[PDB]
Amino acid sequence: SKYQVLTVGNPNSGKTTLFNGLTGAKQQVGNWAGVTVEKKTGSFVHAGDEFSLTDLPGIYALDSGNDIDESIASRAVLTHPADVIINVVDATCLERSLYMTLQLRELRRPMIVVLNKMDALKRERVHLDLKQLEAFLGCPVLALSANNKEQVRRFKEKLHKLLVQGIALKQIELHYGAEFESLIHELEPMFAEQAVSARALAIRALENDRLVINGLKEAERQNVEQRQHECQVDIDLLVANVRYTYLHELCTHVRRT
Ligand SMILES: Nc1nc2c(ncn2[C@@H]2O[C@H](COP(=O)(O)OP(=O)(O)O)[C@@H](O)[C@H]2O)c(=O)[nH]1
Repeated sequence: SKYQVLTVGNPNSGKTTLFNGLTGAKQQVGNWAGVTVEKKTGSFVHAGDEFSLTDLPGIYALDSGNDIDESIASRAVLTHPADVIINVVDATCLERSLYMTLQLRELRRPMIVVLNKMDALKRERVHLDLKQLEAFLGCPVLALSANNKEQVRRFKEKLHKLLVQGIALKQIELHYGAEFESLIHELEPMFAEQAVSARALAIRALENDRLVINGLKEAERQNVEQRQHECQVDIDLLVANVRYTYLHELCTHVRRT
């Protein structure tokens, strides 16, 4: 079998180190289609199957129509083939890193969260309840130190097994309030029959994600910008408050000193 993998995370998560650990010398650098941003790909073989990896440039959030990397990441997460998205997270910086994790989880594409730098976490005497973390995120969570070649080889076994099983998702109970949820419900029908959850596309449209908006006909686009004006409060602040509230609750149940 040939499996397609996308790797994504904040800058300084250890993504390059993990990528190198997985692929070694079998890496290439080219360009993302349409632009001049470098595109890194790699591969490895494990137990007879091929794993084709595409790295995404490090970003802290998906595109929200503000102000190139965020646009490339949004494009790939919405439209690039992948049997699984690997979200690399710095375990010592959970509240900030898991912001993009929640945006990725809303898409409902198969994904796993890799908590990196568990060795750095141990030095701080912090313990993470990984079963609780899996419960809050609704996707598999694997923990490691990507600077450890043995843990990366074990990760390959676990990743291969998950890909063969198929990844079981429980979608996140993120509720944005009666008002915003009514706007989501209003837009969802125009985003049906797409490769990604219609709910997630409606939220991204309201967040003004350029990859979503750019594909809309003028009348669709007008309907989106109308529902944006219907929101009594600032959408970017609204969705951040909802996401960071959830993450505060997550960290209270997962993180112990
Ligand atoms: N303590 C620790 N540091 C790590 C680990 N993986 C990466 N790092 C360090 O994190 C920093 C950034 O790693 P890098 O792979 O370049 O991050 P990237 O920007 O996400 O690609 C580097 O100093 C790495 O050596 C790990 O498992 N444990």
